[PDB]
Amino acid sequence: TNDNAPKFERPSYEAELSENSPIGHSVIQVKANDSDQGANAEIEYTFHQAPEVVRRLLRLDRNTGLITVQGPVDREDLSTLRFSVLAKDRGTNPKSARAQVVVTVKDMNDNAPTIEIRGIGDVAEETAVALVQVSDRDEGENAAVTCVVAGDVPFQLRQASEKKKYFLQTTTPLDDYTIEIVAVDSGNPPLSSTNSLKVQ
Ligand SMILES: [Ca+2]
Ligand SMILES: [Ca+2]
Ligand SMILES: [Ca+2]
Ligand SMILES: [Ca+2]
Repeated sequence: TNDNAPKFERPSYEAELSENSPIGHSVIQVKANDSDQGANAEIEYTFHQAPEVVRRLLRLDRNTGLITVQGPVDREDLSTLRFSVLAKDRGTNPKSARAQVVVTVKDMNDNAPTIEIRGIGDVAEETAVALVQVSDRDEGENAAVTCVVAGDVPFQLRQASEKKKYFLQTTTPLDDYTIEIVAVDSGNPPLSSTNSLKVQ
């Protein structure tokens, strides 16, 4: 008869996993142990109680305790996957044991900075003429954006001090102009977008 509980090799498991990992990719391996012999020591791993998301993104091998990728991890959609692995042997009285598991989703530079523009209408030098707002959905460096007017044109950007906002203003006056704004991450590889604009 079934004398022992299964026992995880660790009460709790931490893990890092970069978003957009390929399907099939190994995430982590869990192991439990039964001092017993026979079926009374034959462990199945299962997480039927795990959140829909976890079950949607991850596959847990019933026999080995290998968690591998089966869906699209988006750090931008969900940044941490926390759940619990159940291990029970095959006694007819099947003694169980439970280990909790945390996967922190690592950021990838998968998001090009976005730049939204609205106008304000001799004209004075240093005069604000548009509102430019810039935002990158990524994290840290991958969202450290650099924004500049492409060309040689008598306009430049100036920050509304410390979603980043900027005044597109005047560098000298006169008395009509197309103006291209350029945005670039400080992540590797960096991504980039532009937005044209006709002064009004
Ligand atoms: Ca047992
Ligand atoms: Ca993403
Ligand atoms: Ca990202
Ligand atoms: Ca980015």
